[PDB]
Amino acid sequence: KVQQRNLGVSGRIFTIESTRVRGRTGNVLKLKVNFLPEIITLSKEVRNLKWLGFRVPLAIVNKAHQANQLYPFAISLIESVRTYERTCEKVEERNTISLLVAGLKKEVQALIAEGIALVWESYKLDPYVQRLAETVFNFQEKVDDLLIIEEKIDLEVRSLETCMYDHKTFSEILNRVQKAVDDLNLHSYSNLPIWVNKLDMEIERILGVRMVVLSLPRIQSQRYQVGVHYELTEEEKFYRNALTRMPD
Amino acid sequence: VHDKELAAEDEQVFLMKQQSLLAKQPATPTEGVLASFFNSLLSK
Amino acid sequence: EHLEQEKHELRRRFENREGEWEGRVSELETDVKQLQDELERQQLHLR
Amino acid sequence: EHLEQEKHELRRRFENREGEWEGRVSELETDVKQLQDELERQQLHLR
Amino acid sequence: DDEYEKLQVLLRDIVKRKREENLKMVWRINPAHRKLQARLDQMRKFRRQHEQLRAVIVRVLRDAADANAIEEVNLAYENVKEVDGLDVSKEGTEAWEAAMKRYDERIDRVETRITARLRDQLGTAKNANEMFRIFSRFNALFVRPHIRGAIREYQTQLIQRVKDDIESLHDKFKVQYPQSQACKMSHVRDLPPVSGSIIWAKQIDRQLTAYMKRVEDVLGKGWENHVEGQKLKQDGDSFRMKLNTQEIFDDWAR
Repeated sequence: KVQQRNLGVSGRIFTIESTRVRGRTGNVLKLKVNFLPEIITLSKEVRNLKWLGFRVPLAIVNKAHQANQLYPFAISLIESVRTYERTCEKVEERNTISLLVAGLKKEVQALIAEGIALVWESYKLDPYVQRLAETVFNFQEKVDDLLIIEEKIDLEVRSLETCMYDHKTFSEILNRVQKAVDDLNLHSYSNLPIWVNKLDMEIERILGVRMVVLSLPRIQSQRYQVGVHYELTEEEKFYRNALTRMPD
Repeated sequence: VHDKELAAEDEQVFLMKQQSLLAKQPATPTEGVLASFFNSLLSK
Repeated sequence: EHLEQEKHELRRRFENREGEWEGRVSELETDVKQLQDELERQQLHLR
Repeated sequence: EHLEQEKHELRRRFENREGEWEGRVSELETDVKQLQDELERQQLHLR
Repeated sequence: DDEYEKLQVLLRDIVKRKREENLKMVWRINPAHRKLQARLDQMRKFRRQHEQLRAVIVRVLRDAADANAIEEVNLAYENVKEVDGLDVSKEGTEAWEAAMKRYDERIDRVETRITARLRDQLGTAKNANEMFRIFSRFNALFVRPHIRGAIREYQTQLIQRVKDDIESLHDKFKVQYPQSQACKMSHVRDLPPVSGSIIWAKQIDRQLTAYMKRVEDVLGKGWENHVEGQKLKQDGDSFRMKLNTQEIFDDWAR
């Protein structure tokens, strides 16, 4: 069976494959590594059978050695690609955070494209994979953070509808979500002004459903850009416009 | 001026795009201002 | 860049040849082991 | 020049180890051939 | 080694050619100087470690206990020095091994004394600044592995204090520069507002670098990969990127 298969490793490291998934009419394209698990099983069988007196043919042992040469890069590529796929799935789970991972996903896709042109025989594989792995890990970590704090923001939003009508509670809740937005800014998430002004409209709508409100300071977009000489009016500093957002 | 909304492409369209570029990829084997002063002196 | 590629090719060729020779020496050693074992059994059978 | 002399060093090491393995395989081949012919001699002598 | 390899290539070529004249293929070589090579390697490895330890002690332990430890280390070197290191004979090898064992146990005793002093650190120190300065002064001494492993519970305390301080820096930087008293007092002291903002950003950058150096001192070298120093390094990098001032100068010049 092994001689019939005649497995080997060559060519480009990445491949694009079709996979039919129930519920979607279109065939899902996926990025697989050019290293099939059957080669790993072949190497495992070759190295396990040797000590039982089972004389394996020399060509199969040579091919197992060739596969084992590149196995350290292949396993890292496999796990990096799987982590990228799970990161994409996590992003797809929540559609309210897609714009906040534009740069990270773009650079990861750029690295993936750079690696598609790469081949096993090239000498760029050794650093690149490590770089790719690091990038993917950072992406995952970012997305992980981008999930948790965002959920907290949502929780705080849903806590403001039922928030007690007293200035101290409103002030500390808006301070908490402002600190959350500042933390978003610190970790360099793209399109923060878009997401935060959307949150500003949403919380202004909530306050419209709800002087105490008008004295509440607004949620600043980027509280860290200091020294750039720009001014914000009282309307942009507080929810003075909440009087204009009544539903009744 | 509010920044343009940058966004990465979809994974499906991105992979289709990468396949298209792989197909299209053939199988490979494996000063004047300084001069202006100089021009004037030569004429004089 | 071209010389880096060539150095990588020569390095991997050296490792491939080392692995092939290691396998050849291993199988030759096992051939000697089984041959001498059979010789010992047959020498005992002579007596 | 560092890459070039690294390549030449790799070539020299490759040739030297190839010669070592060639010698080892040749002596092993001679040993198994001698043991095979002596084993056949003792087998036909036994009967 | 290189010349012997080059000769061995030629000899293998001759044996392959003149196979009839050379009947066997025995190639074992046991040069007499390899024992001296191993002895010299061992002596070099011992001496570099001892010089590292002695220089560190002379710097950071510059109390009669300090002088006691110093003469203990010097006596260890002297006692190793009495054994003839060049003698590669079996009596010489045994003497060398005994000297190494004696030196190792004496150095371990000195290490225990140093750890006792690093407990006297808390036996004397009261506030966090004093023990910060103590780690700063004793910084090289934690390069040793046993010394580094001795101090484990205080590193977390000082790392949390540095996290509190960099949090305070973050909170200060959240307040915009015109909204801060820095702008008012800079105008009062004749400093122009753009240069005042530049100075404010530069001072925040300087304090960030100082706290990063404090973290390096507390955790020792390789702090970027530490379990607690990874987040600190990431926050420092992002905050330093945000502190870039070139945009202000470009805008003012324009």
